[PDB]
Amino acid sequence: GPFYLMRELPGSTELTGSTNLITHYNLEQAYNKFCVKEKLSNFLPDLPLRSLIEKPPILSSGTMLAGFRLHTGPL
Amino acid sequence: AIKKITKDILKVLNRKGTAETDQLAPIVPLNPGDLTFLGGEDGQKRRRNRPEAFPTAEDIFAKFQHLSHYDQHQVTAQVSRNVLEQITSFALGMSYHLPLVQHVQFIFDLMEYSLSISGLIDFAIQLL
Amino acid sequence: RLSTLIEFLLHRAYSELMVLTDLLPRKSDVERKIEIVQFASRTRQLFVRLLALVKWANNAGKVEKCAMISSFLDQQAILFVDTADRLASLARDALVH
Amino acid sequence: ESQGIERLHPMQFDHKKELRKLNMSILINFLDLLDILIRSPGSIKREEKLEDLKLLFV
Amino acid sequence: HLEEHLEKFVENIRQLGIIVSDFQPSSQAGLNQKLNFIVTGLQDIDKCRQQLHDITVPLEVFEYIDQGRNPQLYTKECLERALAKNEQVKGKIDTMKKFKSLLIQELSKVFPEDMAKYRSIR
Amino acid sequence: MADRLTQLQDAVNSLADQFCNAIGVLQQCGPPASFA
Repeated sequence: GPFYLMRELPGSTELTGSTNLITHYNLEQAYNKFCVKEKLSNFLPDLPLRSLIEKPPILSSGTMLAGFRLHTGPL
Repeated sequence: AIKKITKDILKVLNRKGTAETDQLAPIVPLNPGDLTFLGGEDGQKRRRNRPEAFPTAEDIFAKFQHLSHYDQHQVTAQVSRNVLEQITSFALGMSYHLPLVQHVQFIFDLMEYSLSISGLIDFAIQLL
Repeated sequence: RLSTLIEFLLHRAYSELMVLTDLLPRKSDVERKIEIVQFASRTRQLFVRLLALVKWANNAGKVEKCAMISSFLDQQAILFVDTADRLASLARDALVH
Repeated sequence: ESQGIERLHPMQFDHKKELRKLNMSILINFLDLLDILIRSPGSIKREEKLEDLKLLFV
Repeated sequence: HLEEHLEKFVENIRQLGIIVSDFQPSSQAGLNQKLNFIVTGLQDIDKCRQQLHDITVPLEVFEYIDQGRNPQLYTKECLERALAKNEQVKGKIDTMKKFKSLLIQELSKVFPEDMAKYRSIR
Repeated sequence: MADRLTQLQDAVNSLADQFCNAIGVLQQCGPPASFA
């Protein structure tokens, strides 16, 4: 009569991919303000080094002499 | 206060009287907004969600003399492309409610604050 | 991690300032001002990069949320691939025997 | 088939109909499994469904 | 917070001291060194405050700001990839939906009896 | 072997094979961006 070893179907309200969780946690409005750097440096020309040296160093991370240096360095 | 007088020429003039845009004039840029004061500005922009016609301009001029002189070139720049955006939308079509003649001579009192003629010649050239 | 990076940058800037103060009298004063303005440019670069990092520090939560969203969608994606593999393996290997 | 394999068919043995019912049940379970992959493919109940059709194929 | 304000004051004091040392400092140039030392102390206090905060940052944003990338645009690609993968899995799910729709109607048209039986069963 | 029971086996095998191939082709290529 009844079907053999039939199992329980899962819940109706569960986590899926087709749902939009960005709208669920309210981050899509931030995306709306967002929708820069090279865009800002590209909008301007279109419409019309020490940084590389200091990158690894920041990636890893007397008064009388100063007065004499200040007095003599003006030349 | 310069941003307030920028909002005296942005929310009451560009959006033609929409209430919800003027109360969220700084709040629509939520991420480019002062988050500890957007709620404080929400208190004052809700009282001015409808536009209010401010007729006096010497109150700006009296408060400008106690202010840094960079801001008079700001407010002439803050009205230059602002009404250029108005007259282009007036040309394109949806701006059926222009900033009227009382607001027009309201601007006419403003550029004589320091006689910034050269920054206002080419603006008056492209207007005309 | 931003605290450790800020502390390490402060320690490095202090060590470099002490080394410059020790080597200021050794170097000629005309070149010493060049070294001092170069080191001041370095300290301004460190300060503005720490400023950019702490300007990012308020936006860490959105990055973490997007990473979690990506991990969830990848998890589901892997399962779909796995099911197909399970189907291919059961249809091509178990059946033949 | 009695030892080692769970039995869902009775002793009546409608051999052609056991052939078609097993073909029948597999196709609707494959559509059910596709719906399971549509709704929650990351569930725990997948391997129960996988071994059920494997039971059907034996 | 106050760490950002301390870092901004540190950068301002460093720029002012650099401009003063670049020019001929007539007054006490040790005030610039004192300002730099106060900037370092404020940076150390900000480091202690952040250690109390216990905030973590990954290193990829460091080479992004080495290029000069604003955090807002990094959040732009984060939200973009999240929404793009959401659209991809949604499209896959919808194609799966129409595929099983053709499955249901095909099983109905060729095999009406067992399809109706399963419709009764669900 | 080589009776009509055998060709039924490989027909349902290829039907399952051409399902994942059609799914595999539909997921490996398509319209890249249109807001083929």
